[PDB]
Amino acid sequence: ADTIVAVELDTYPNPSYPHIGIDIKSVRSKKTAKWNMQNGKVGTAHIIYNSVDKRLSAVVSYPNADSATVSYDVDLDNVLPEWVRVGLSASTGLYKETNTILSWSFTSKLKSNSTHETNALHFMFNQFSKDQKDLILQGDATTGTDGNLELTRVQGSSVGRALFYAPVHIWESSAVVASFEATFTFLIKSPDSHPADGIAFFISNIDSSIPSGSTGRLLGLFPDAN
Amino acid sequence: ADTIVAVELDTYPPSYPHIGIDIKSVRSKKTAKWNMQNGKVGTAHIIYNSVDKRLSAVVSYPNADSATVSYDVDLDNVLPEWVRVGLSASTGLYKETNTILSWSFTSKLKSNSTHETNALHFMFNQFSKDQKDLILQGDATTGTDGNLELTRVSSVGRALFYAPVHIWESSAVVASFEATFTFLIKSPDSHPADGIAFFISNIDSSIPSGSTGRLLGLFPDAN
Amino acid sequence: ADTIVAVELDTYPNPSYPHIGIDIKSVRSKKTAKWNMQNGKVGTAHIIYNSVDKRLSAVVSYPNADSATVSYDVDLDNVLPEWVRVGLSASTGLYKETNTILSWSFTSKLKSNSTHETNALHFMFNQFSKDQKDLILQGDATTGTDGNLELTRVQGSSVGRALFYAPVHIWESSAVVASFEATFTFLIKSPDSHPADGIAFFISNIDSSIPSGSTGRLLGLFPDAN
Amino acid sequence: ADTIVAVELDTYPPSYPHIGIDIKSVRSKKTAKWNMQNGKVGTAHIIYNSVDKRLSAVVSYPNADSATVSYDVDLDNVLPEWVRVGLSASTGLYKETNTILSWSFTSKLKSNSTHETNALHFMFNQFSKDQKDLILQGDATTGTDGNLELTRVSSVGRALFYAPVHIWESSAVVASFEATFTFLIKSPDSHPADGIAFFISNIDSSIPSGSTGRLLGLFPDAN
Ligand SMILES: [Mn+2]
Ligand SMILES: [Mn+2]
Ligand SMILES: [Mn+2]
Ligand SMILES: [Mn+2]
Ligand SMILES: [Mn+2]
Ligand SMILES: [Mn+2]
Ligand SMILES: [Mn+2]
Ligand SMILES: [Mn+2]
Repeated sequence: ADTIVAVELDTYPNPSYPHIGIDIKSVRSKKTAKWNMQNGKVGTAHIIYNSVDKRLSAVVSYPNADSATVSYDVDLDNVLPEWVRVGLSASTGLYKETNTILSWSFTSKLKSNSTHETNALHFMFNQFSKDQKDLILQGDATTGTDGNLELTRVQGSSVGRALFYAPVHIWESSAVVASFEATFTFLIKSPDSHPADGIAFFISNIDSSIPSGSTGRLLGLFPDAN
Repeated sequence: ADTIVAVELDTYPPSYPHIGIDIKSVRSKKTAKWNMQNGKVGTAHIIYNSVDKRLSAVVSYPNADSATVSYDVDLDNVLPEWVRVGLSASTGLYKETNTILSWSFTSKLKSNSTHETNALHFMFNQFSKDQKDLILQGDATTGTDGNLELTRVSSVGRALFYAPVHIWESSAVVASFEATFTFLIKSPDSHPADGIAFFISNIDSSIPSGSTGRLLGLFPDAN
Repeated sequence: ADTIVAVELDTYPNPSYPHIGIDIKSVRSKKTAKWNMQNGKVGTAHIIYNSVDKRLSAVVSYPNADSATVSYDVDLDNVLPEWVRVGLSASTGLYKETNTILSWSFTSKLKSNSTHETNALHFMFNQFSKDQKDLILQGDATTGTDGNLELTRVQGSSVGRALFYAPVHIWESSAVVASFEATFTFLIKSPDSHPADGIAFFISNIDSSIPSGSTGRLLGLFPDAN
Repeated sequence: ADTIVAVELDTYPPSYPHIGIDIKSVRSKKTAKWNMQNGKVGTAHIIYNSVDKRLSAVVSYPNADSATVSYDVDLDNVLPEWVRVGLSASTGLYKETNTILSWSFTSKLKSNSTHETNALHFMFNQFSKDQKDLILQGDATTGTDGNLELTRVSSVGRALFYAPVHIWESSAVVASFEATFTFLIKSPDSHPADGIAFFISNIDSSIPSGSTGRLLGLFPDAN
């Protein structure tokens, strides 16, 4: 299977409450935190990591609201391949709901032992268009809808994904400090008062694709909840 | 053929080394005298913005001269909406190298609405053996000293960034890009025929047949 | 007097219409363009310059609207001192109105002839606070009001200014390419249908202060319309 | 006294050269063994973010070792809201230099609302004679090779950035900073007593009386 490191936001029953979690190759989060999923409101996720601290951290917030944060000491050099692809995933249950990404930005940096040796990548979407050639859209994912990214069909069990086209060089054996930082504003709107949903920022192998039966709780990242 | 907009640095015998702006033709739309310094590391600065509709480049060497060349052009009319950026190089009958020590790019689409910036930005300061985010064409290679060797070390090589770039948009108030790269042309011969170039092309541009020498690996014919 | 290079947006009668203009040491713009001042709506100004082109350019736009642009070939090396301070200015006439700056960002870069020799400065305000120590507030200018910058009193003839604390190194004799880029979102709200107002992004000597009698058409930048 | 948070690199005889994190005291809260390489250019990387509340530094030399030292600390409780950042240095009885070749900083305040980022970012790659955006204290100077000479070329010098920095805010979901600088300590003596440090202090911090030698120009007494 694919190598997945993710930061999911799910409201599925399958802890008995909405949470934010850090998944290292398994849907069974290595660490979680209570999340107050606010239907209709726009939320913001901040994911960060640096090779010095070897600590992955995320923070989800809503305006005038709470903020769920979850960290996990992990050396991605041991988990992920050298070259990866980053993305966003989403899955819907039996509920009518949307997983709209309003914005998305990423920054990766490899700093070598030598002088002025920085290597970086940085994309920043604040408006998706109909023909977004720099995004690999998988599943029921689409663009252009209000200049937004619709991960799940805009709905009865839907799984969508959107990874950036260019492969990302997460780590290097010669780097003194490698680090990344992602951010995205979402909006989960559902008519139902308590929908089962799930978004996630994931890092995977350059050729990761939706596993068969990765629906619902599997977030489109895992083929089974092993 | 492919749609090419380039900023070349050639020493192929106007009757002298120059820096030029090519719009779909190897016959530069505008040039400037360039003092090609063999062995020394040079720096190219290419810039453009939709407001000014003026493409400009500046090549310099440390403690040296600086050739600059600008050209009023609306790339919205020349280039497709989605492109791929890159570096090209070709050698003549001479023993020489076209080593890219560094390369960075920045593209920005600013919409009419509030806080609506879209951007892309890569920065190579050290190329590795397996550079998956670069499409290497021709005799181009990586890892050699953590550098990019465009030509074989009559050679022709290319290196384009993997992700397609969104140069323009009909809804943007201001689109702009900025590239920079440090080169080093070393040749045993005192007066070699060489040529590097920063080019913007269609996402699927490939080395045209017979685009050797003066054609810079960008054009199939000068006519 | 002070050395002023500015990009003003005025609706004063004193051409016979609202315009956007480039001022080089004189209130009498060196170049202007028709501006459709939209009362109540938030506008965005984009000012840019680079030593290669020696061309100053500005672009003002409103959402779903028009866009006034004005350029002017000028070598700031000959006009401005090496070290300057950047800022925003505003003045009100006999009208009740506001000059609210919602955001402001600047980027200055000095690139030398040598390798990897970039020098830069970059600030970005998206929310002003009550105690904004990194801003020199002159005139009736204030902060904190909604986390915004109120240039003119929030009004019967008011002149305010706000310059960044750190001096900016615009040019250098040893640089191959110097360049700057500023952006700011404004909002001019007036009860009157046709108010006389004026905002401006200005570059001046590190110790520039509101000239005596620089009210109204003088934009708080010039002591007299010479 | 002033409020000082610093990341020092001293060779003043623990009984060996080290890299340390000082929170209001010269007696480091955490240290690590540092192989001070005389003559060679080193690079310090200091980072911090409000989520992790962990200050970390990493010092390296080309083709060399790398000393790293981290310390869990909430700067919201230590530092004032508005500060000034800088570099400090002190020499012992030895003939030596404390040359800063480059220096860059980035501070970011991200609010709970949408697209609410506030940032500051300076980047010196070449200091000039009249560097108006730097507050030079002590024997500190600029222009020498387009470099920053902290100590006299028992010296003590400092260089803080002019604009006050807004480290934290009560309304921010995530605040963070990142500094980097390349130094070069050259000494004729094989084992000199020296010390550089990146420090964060109150906007009006000045060299304390008798903050020489081991005190790094930051503290008036070690007690
Ligand atoms: Mn879960
Ligand atoms: Mn590892
Ligand atoms: Mn030519
Ligand atoms: Mn056009
Ligand atoms: Mn006017
Ligand atoms: Mn000049
Ligand atoms: Mn110590
Ligand atoms: Mn605190």
